[PDB]
Amino acid sequence: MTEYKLVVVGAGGVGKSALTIQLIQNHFVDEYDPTIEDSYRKQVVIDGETCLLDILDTAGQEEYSAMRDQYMRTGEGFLCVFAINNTKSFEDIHHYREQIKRVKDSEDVPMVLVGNKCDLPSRTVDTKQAQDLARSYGIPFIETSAKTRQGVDDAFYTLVREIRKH
Amino acid sequence: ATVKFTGEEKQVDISKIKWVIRWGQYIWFKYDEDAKGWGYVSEKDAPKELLQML
Ligand SMILES: Nc1nc2c(ncn2[C@@H]2O[C@H](COP(=O)(O)OP(=O)(O)NP(=O)(O)O)[C@@H](O)[C@H]2O)c(=O)[nH]1
Ligand SMILES: [Ca+2]
Ligand SMILES: [Ca+2]
Ligand SMILES: [Ca+2]
Ligand SMILES: [Cl-]
Ligand SMILES: [Cl-]
Ligand SMILES: [Cl-]
Ligand SMILES: [Co+2]
Ligand SMILES: [Co+2]
Ligand SMILES: [Co+2]
Ligand SMILES: [Mg+2]
Repeated sequence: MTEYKLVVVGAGGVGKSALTIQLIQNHFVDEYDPTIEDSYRKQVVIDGETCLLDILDTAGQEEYSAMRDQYMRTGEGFLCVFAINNTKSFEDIHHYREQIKRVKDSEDVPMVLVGNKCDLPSRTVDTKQAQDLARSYGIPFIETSAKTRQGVDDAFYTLVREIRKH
Repeated sequence: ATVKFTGEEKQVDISKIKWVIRWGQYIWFKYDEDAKGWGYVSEKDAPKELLQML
């Protein structure tokens, strides 16, 4: 209720780190590419309540599966990111979700579906596909751009809201 | 220093730790020589020397 542990997950290159840095530094840091996962803290006001986002930006290729799992058990909320020009990233979502559910041994874990890079002149994942998928999960879907900052605060703030209502 | 962590109780010399971060009230680390691996310990259980490497 004061501190929220958020985990950001998704396939390589979807913009997990870009999105996280947009939230933290309020601008688009080009060429930012930590190879190992890293954590970020931010004080924000959400619906009146001041709170601490403790954000884990996961590695594209986590070396230790058990370490991945422990991160998931410890996290309270998950930002599941795909990219709107990468169908593979979007197909991955199904597995991030049930992996997270399996690992936390729970039928209902706070999540938000994020489709990043909506500044791009092309789409391979239709908005209808993502909306239908989110509805079947009973979670919010937010289309974002770490480049233009479109939807970025909204994606993290909505995740906090999903946590508040457990 | 020595870092003690846990499903068994293990220990590693802090001289072998190559990477460490703080997240969600735990301290997360990796270690290696040439044994190689990862571990994690609560923020209130971690040695001063480990906290210093953050
Ligand atoms: N056009 C556009 N490019 C973006 C956007 N977000 C990230 N990118 C670009 O896509 C690439 C991948 O970004 P990155 O933040 O490294 O993604 P990642 O998911 O963190 N990668 P990794 O999983 O390997 O850590 C970079 O070249 C980055 O500049 C976005 O909203 N729009
Ligand atoms: Ca580039
Ligand atoms: Ca739910
Ligand atoms: Ca092991
Ligand atoms: Cl590039
Ligand atoms: Cl899977
Ligand atoms: Cl945009
Ligand atoms: Co909390
Ligand atoms: Co700046
Ligand atoms: Co699967
Ligand atoms: Mg990254």
